[PDB]
Amino acid sequence: MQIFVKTLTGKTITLEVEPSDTIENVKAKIQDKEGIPPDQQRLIFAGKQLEDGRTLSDYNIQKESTLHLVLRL
Amino acid sequence: HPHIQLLKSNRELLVTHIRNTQCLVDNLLKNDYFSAEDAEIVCACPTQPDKVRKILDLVQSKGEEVSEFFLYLLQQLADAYVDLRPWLLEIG
Repeated sequence: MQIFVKTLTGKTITLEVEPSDTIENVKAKIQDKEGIPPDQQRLIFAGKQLEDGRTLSDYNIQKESTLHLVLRL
Repeated sequence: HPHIQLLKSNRELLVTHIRNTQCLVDNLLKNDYFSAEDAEIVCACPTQPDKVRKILDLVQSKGEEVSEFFLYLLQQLADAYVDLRPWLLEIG
């Protein structure tokens, strides 16, 4: 399935994931596409920040969902 | 306004059964019925049904001509590959 991620430089990238994919996996695909260290990424789904442990299924992130990416140093 | 009303009545049916908003936004973008901002506004919606709701809101606002096209878009997208359905689901 596909999820969307708004990197707040305005644009919105489109990813290809599975409900089983962990948050790290999503960060990995983001790193591939945008060149950002996973330990600098924080994924936001509807106001809540996702933990690096759980999966997309555990968050009820279904097809054509949109997450927000913020930086952390 | 038989088309705006047609989208106002069966609004729940559409939100329920539409499973790809991307190929809808794209086609609307390519026909100048949707601004680049309208696309980003729809993409901003957290869940998929929310995106379906947002698209329907924008369509029913821009007029009747835009609505009539949206009906035609859904028709020729569902009918396009429908007879491949038995074989496709047969595999994976």
